[PDB]
Amino acid sequence: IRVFAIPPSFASIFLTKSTKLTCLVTDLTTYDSVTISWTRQNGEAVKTHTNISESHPNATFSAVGEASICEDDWNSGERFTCTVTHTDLPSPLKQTISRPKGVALHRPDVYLLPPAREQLNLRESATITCLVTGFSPADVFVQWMQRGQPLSPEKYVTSAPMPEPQAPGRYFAHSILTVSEEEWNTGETYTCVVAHEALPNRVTERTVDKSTGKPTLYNVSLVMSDTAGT
Amino acid sequence: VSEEEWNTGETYTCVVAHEALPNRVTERTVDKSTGKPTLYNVSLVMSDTAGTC
Amino acid sequence: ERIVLVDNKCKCARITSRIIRSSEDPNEDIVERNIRIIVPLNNRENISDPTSPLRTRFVYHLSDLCKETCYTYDRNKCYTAVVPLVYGGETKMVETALTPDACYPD
Amino acid sequence: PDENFCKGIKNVLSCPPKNSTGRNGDWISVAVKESSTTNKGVLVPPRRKKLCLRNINQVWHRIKDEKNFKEEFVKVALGESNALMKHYKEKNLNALTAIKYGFSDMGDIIKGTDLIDYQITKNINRALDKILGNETSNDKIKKRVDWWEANKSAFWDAFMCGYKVHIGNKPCPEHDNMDRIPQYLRWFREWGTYVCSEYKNKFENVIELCNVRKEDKCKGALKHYEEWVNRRRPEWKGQCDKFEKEKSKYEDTKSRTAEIYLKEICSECDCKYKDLD
Ligand SMILES: *[C@@H]1O[C@H](CO)[C@@H](O[C@@H]2O[C@H](CO)[C@@H](O)[C@H](O)[C@H]2NC(C)=O)[C@H](O)[C@H]1NC(C)=O
Ligand SMILES: *[C@@H]1O[C@H](CO)[C@@H](O)[C@H](O)[C@H]1NC(C)=O
Ligand SMILES: *[C@@H]1O[C@H](CO)[C@@H](O)[C@H](O)[C@H]1NC(C)=O
Repeated sequence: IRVFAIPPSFASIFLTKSTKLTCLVTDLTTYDSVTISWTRQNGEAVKTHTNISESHPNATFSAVGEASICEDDWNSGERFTCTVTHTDLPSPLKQTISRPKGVALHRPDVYLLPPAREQLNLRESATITCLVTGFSPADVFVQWMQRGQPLSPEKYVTSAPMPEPQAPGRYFAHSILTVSEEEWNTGETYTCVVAHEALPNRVTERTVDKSTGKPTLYNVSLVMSDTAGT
Repeated sequence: VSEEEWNTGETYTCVVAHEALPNRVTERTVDKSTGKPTLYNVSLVMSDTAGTC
Repeated sequence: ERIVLVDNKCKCARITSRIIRSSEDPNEDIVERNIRIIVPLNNRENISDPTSPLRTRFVYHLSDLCKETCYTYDRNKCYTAVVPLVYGGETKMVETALTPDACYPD
Repeated sequence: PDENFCKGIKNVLSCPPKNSTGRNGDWISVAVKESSTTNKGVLVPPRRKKLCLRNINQVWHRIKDEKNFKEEFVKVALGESNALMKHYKEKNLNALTAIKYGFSDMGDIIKGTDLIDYQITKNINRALDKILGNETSNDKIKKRVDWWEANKSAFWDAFMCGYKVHIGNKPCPEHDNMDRIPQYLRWFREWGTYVCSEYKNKFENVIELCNVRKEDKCKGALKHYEEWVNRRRPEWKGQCDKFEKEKSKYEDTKSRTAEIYLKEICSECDCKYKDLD
């Protein structure tokens, strides 16, 4: 019997424009008696869950949660809980979930690090790290794109947010995109997008390629004409 | 004009009127500030901090 | 003491002329143009499009800038673009802030 | 007389502007410390992070005498005086506090007791140790303290040389002898002065908006105030915890709460303290 409640990240708040709470119950026996309504701070509820699957890859029960809470309620930080009606548990389990109140809001800084020259000498794969510094709280959303169209989620892997080594309340996020070396040598522009609540426009973008990220040479054609002027 | 007068800046503005002209006035200007200069120092810095000019 | 004739921001040129005052003599005093033009050296050809390659050839027509995709960003104006974002099957296009301190909410 | 004697001008290298960074510095971001366990919750100012030691970094190895050791710190003190006042000339604020804080920070770097993990600080410490002679750790620390206490006069006179190249006719201020105050208390005072000025500004705004007029702009003002207090609370918690740990070792700090220590002496507006109680 495994149960988890996942807060909606700021990407779910921004991109989907809807706050969806999920309290998933997985790896247990199937009884099909799930009827969960997300309780607000008071006794009333907002909406029931949808799309419960009575099958699992390991032949168990997999449950999900679904609701639609107004964003102003999340800005208020009211405590929400998920209570189970499904019959395997003799007593319902409560998972109190809410947005933390009192946390700081530092704008993240998106930083791109080109692959090392030692790795590029191997000529098989090139790894680029999208290093994010100084965001609070931990919930950060990061995407990788090539020349404007997005990549598959399997191509790039991002690490879980971790506390800053020296800063008191800041956090850092580290994401890597693994691509072939010949693609990096062709000069394709590789860009990173980070979504966070403390950003000015909520989305800031940085671009790196062979010519930008630690280039071997600076090629510049410094042409000028009509120095007489008018 | 006196040669001493031209040395100081008076901007010596030239004004004309003609039929086939949009504003009926074309304003032209010569002074000592504008002209063929004796010295040219074109100074470029190969700056890396961009987007701040 | 120098008159700034033309100060274009994208080309970041500074067309200004100065006159060195000579001693008590007939006039051979030196007229100069104090032009000080700054290169970004790392910006891309399409300044609005982040996905452009590096620009190497910088063409500075001095007569043209007195009175054409432009070179360096200006902190007063915004150079912004739209980037796709995906949370799943859906695709949403969101405007992004390419440079800070220019489009900051004020 | 309460001025300084005519001091010869020495060559000084340029330093990057303090306002060049668009973020204008970050109090919360701390880079390196001696230890964050025994010294926990102490915040480095942007001024300390932007402390320009370019002059001594060039000749920290070629130097062989104490006369040049005094002269070189005069050269960098003049550069700091030019840099700090020019930054505050645009800000239109008194730079005396920044001047004396920078002097005290430089002196603590001379001591080697500055709350920083710079190898530059270690290099200057080794250079000063080889200047005066090598002894045991406590002995060389005490000798360096005595040397700086003896030779701070020229450094401080150079600081008011940079001060009086602008202020001119008005009398020079007094030393105030806060060199016995360590690094962390001075950083506490700087943080308190800065955060009190910002609380003055934000409280003036929130009053002028909400008290007269619930307008949406007033709600935004309250949200900005909430964001700033949420940002600044952990800083206060860490600094107050540090004050509580190093509480008992001086007489001036024998006053129990840290906020009244900030209030009762200097460098504060007597407005807000951010107590959790
Ligand atoms: C490259 O520069 C061109 C200008 O020569 C721009 O292309 C158009 O710019 C206008 C004004 O910003 C937009 O409304 C159009 O949507 C742009 N065209 C396209 C096809 O998007 C733009 O600055 C750059 N082009 C791109 C594609 O970013
Ligand atoms: C370098 O610049 C010159 C002149 O613009 C050009 O002819 C040459 O092809 C460039 N080389 C590379 C590798 O970009
Ligand atoms: C051009 O020369 C004048 C003196 O002739 C000098 O004052 C000025 O600074 C020079 N321009 C630059 C960019 O250095």
